[PDB]
Amino acid sequence: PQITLWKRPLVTIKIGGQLKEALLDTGADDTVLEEMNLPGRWKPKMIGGIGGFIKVRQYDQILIEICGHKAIGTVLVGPTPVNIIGRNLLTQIGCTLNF
Amino acid sequence: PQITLWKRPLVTIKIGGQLKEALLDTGADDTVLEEMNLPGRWKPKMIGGIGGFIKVRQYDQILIEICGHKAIGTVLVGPTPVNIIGRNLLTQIGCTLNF
Ligand SMILES: CC[C@H](C)CN(C[C@@H](O)[C@H](Cc1ccccc1)NC(=O)O[C@H]1CO[C@H]2OCC[C@H]21)S(=O)(=O)c1ccc(N)cc1
Repeated sequence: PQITLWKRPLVTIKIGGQLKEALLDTGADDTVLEEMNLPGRWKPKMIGGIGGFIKVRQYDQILIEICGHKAIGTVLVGPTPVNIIGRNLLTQIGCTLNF
Repeated sequence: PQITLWKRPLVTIKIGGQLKEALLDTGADDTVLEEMNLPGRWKPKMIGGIGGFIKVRQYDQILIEICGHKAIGTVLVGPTPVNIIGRNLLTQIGCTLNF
């Protein structure tokens, strides 16, 4: 679809068999989701945003469907203010900016 | 044009007579620029993201040119690590997400 930006570009995602709402965030290199349980191994990492750095759990090769489009990639889980879909997954679903 | 998301969507902007590089960020509600000495009145504001909040100065009806596309609206100024074009101005240049 074509998404205009007069509202937050929020979409429904499916991860770990659970539905959630997430923000399509072209300013995020990485995808960061709010606290949740995901199966499989994980490793501790740090990520920085506008206000500083947070501790997150890095999950690799995670299946995640974004607005009907499938992706498999890295998902960081931690105390982010909102679920954000970053470029590592936006590229997989063929997402571009157009003006 | 069309911008893919393999790399950060950085473009040249013109503000206050200065050329800068800024991120086209669908995840940012409002434009926030690195510290600069704009004239005029302003109002304090705090904006939150990953890591917490930063204090910024809100200027209204600031003219910005983004890739030859003119816009005018709110520009926040503060200690952001990156210049960020937010939705408040991305709408004014006709920018959409497409996949
Ligand atoms: C609450 C939604 C989202 C987190 C808001 N952010 C925009 C977002 O695009 C930032 C914009 C941003 C980019 C780079 C440094 C700091 C902020 N990106 C970001 O935090 O991404 C992180 C996850 O991937 C990594 O790549 C970038 C940092 C990591 S923000 O910077 O904090 C922001 C909040 C309010 C306004 N008006 C303008 C910007």
